[PDB]
Amino acid sequence: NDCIFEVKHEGKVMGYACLVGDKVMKPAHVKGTIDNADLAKLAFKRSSKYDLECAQIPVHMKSDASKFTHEKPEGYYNWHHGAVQYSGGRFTIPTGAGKPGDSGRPIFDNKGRVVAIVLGGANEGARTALSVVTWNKDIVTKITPEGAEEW
Amino acid sequence: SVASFVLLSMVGTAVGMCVCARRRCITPYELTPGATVPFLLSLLCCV
Amino acid sequence: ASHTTLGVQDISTTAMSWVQKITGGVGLIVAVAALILIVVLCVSFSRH
Repeated sequence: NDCIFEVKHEGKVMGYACLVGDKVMKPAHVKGTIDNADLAKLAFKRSSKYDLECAQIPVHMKSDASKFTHEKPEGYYNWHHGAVQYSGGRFTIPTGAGKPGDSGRPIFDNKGRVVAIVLGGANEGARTALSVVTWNKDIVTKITPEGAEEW
Repeated sequence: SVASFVLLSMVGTAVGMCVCARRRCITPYELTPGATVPFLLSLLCCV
Repeated sequence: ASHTTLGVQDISTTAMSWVQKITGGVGLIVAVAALILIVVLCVSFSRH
């Protein structure tokens, strides 16, 4: 509700930026500027290996940060538009849920802890597979299924 | 005069390449939330 | 004169000795730098 922000370019909404841990994250392929005045002035570092950008969170905004975790046991998880299924190392969404322009939304655990950031997905008849940015102890990885297209 | 210029160019290239390697070695650790850089790299390599 | 002229390759033994040392020291510094780049670039590529 408070931890997500809108990104606008020429009056159009292209994506969202999420405030997790002690950093501010945004997918790198999304154009535009950040709505909040204070965050707009920070300097970012880019890396085209992972399509990500990050920076350090200013002090007086620290109360709004979400929590995070790194364990991913099998089960059910939630996001804005319903439930998501994790089994076999992939994220499953019933087809038709999600349309382009909805990138940058977090995926939450059962207790509300953030586990992944979604950018795009692949097309299949009954169920769809996603491309996400996840992490582990002290590294970052990118999982991409065959034939995925950017949202 | 010509030989002196060339030798100054070659030493310059050695410094430039070391700079490039430092960036790619440390970049992943700056994007993971809650991560701490290991001591050896933090001080000695890709410093 | 009763002898021929000199060419570019005819220099003293001591002068040639100093040329080898200065050129070799520079070449070593470049090679070590190139070795560092290859290992870091290779390990980065396979890790992903």
